[PDB]
Order: sequence, then structure tokens, then C-alpha cells
Amino acid sequence: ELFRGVLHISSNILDCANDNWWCSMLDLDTSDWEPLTHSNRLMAIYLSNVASRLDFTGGPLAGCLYFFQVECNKFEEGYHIHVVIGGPGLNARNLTVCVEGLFNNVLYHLVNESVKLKFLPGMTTKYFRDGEQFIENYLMKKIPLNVVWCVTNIDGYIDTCISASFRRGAC
Ligand SMILES: [Mg+2]
Repeated sequence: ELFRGVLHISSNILDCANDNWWCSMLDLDTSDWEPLTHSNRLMAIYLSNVASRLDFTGGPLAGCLYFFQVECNKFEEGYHIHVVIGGPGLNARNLTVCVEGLFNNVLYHLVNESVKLKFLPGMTTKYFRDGEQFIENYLMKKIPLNVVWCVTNIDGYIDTCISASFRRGAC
């Protein structure tokens, strides 16, 4: 059972990038993707950093399954990361605080200014618990560069997630 939520990243945050963010030496398997523009790569770096820090985290985030997808905002500048996550120790009472701590320690290493991300959970007018079906019915049916990047540790999606052709098949 996997939770669902969104974090918005305004374009002003990209302006504050320091040398640890820009000079990342990551390889990024784009064998089945579109050429990722510089800022697209900055967001791919950020997403890989957050997944990396999450894979060996402790506390409530240890042993959790995650699926993060960063996309460009449809009508404005900026990006938004669709966050689907669930794991032992993870409940509705700590989801927001855990996600904000995780994402901000990574962002802090890569920025010159004091920034904070606000997590917005899927909820009716009760936290949503359809994350696996949210991944299947919506997040995975986007084709780049509508979706900019994606990271996951869920068996099955570990590779079928950064493959443009597989995303193009559901279309
Ligand atoms: Mg979206």
C-alpha cells in the first residue's frame, strides 16, 4: 500500500544551484530517452540523489518502496515531482515530515540559498492509498519530455521506467 503526493519546485530554486549540483558526474542511462536539456539534467541529478540517499536511509524511511517522477509544469514555469511511497514505519502521521526532510537534505547540498519544499498529499475534501494504481494508470502512461525524469526501487519498474519506448507503448 503506497501513498501519493506532490512537491512543487519553482524555477527560482534552479537559479541557486551550486557546484555540487551542476558538476554532477552521473552517467544517466538515456539509451531509451530524449536528450535531456541542462535543467532537465539538473532535475534528473536531483532525483537520482534523492533516490540514492533514500536507498540507504534509516528510521521510518528504511525498507520503503518509492517511485518519483519529475515533470515540467503544464501551464507555468517550474517543475513538480509526483511522489509515490510506502513502507514499514510509514503512516499518515509522518508522511509529510519524512518526505520534506528527505528531499530537503538533498536539496541543501546543491543550493546556495535557504529553501524549503512543501509536500501536498493526495486527500479528499483522508490520505489516499492507491499509489500502485496511481503509478500504473497515470504516471507510467506519460511520454517524454512530458515526464522529465523518474527514479524507483520497485521491482518491475526498476528499468521499465526510464524507457521512452515502453511509455510510448501504453499510448
Ligand atoms: Mg503531473
